[PDB]
Amino acid sequence: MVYQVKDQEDFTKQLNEAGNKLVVIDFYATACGPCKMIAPKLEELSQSMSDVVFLKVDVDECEDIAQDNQIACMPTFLFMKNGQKLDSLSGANYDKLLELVEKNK
Amino acid sequence: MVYQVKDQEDFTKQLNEAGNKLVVIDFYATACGPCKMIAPKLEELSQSMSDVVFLKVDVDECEDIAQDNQIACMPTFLFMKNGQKLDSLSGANYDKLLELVEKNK
Repeated sequence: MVYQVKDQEDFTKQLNEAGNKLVVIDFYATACGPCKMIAPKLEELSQSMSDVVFLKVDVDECEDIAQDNQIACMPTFLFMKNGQKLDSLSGANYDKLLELVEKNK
Repeated sequence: MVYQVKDQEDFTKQLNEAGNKLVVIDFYATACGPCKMIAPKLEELSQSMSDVVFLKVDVDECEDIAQDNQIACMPTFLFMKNGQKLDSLSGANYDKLLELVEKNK
């Protein structure tokens, strides 16, 4: 499942739960075409990679976090581990998403 | 101004009319917050940099053009000159857009 981050303190909450695991955060928007296109594949990825934590952030609801992360288009995938930023992917490029999960898990 | 490309035939025509000028193409969508956010700044850029050709392509109307260019989120800026792809920018990052215009002008 892709758990939706409700706020900044729920955000930090989840990066701790994640412990040592790679964390993938989908920064998305409600009516966003590419976001809807990749969403089912991301759900599928979260169910097949149970040692990776998948989160999502509504940039309309969490402008705080989105601007903190200089999100410039949606979806943007942020890759994090132990609180550090490992990489980012701007856009719904499924194969690049797969490569980055493989590279960083 | 930022001229809206109507179809593939119009896209080729505008690229030809540009001669050897740099062409910057904004692939945008209607339901796209970041596209709206940068739209006025792109318009003002097209006025200041009158020796660069600025075009825009609505990816919902020109799906095959968007697919040909592997557009993965919006806005994406494609930089072209003499029929050659020079650069791509995924997202509404105004300072990056300025840097890439200067680099490729």
